Amino acid sequence: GLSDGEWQQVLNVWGKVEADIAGHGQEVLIRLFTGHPETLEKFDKFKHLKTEAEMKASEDLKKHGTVVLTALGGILKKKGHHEAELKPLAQSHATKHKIPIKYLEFISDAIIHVLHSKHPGDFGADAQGAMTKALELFRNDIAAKYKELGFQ
Ligand code: HEM
Repeated sequence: GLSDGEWQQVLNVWGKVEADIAGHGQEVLIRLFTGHPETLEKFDKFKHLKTEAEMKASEDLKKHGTVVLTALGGILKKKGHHEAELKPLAQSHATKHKIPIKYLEFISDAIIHVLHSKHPGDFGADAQGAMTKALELFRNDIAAKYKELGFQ
């Protein structure tokens, strides 16, 4: 439950991401994989990446970063009205990719970390608060569908 002022901040911040969706998506995935290496095991096409240099040099990782952040962007632009957009993601991640909700927490914090990293002093406290709440909303709604499916 975000206010209009908070969604405004969210989409304001998202403008930063959209000026370089591939760069942002790349660094988010890298921060995830290096900060929580067990996450890497969920990707049959990234499990080969041992080193961070390999991650950085991988165009397919940047491609997936784009896919992920494009999907997230679409969801964020719905300002909470994302049932249609979210349900298939929740289903594919629960039943096909088998991604525990913990990993969604991991990538949420990673998004936060990357925005500070790429925009130091340009990602204010109010913007962090708004973005955090949005990612929590996202997670909580996924979490509801996970429960429904009985998935851990
Ligand atoms: C912001 C959170 C996320 C978003 C918006 C997102 C979005 C997507 C989308 C759009 C796809 C392709 C369509 C599909 O299979 O449903 C996908 C695939 C996939 N995702 Fe997620 N994802 C997120 C988080 C994660 C996390 C945290 C993990 C694992 C740690 C993960 C693991 C995977 C895997 C293994 C695939 C299939 C990759 C492939 O073989 O092409 N996702 N994701």
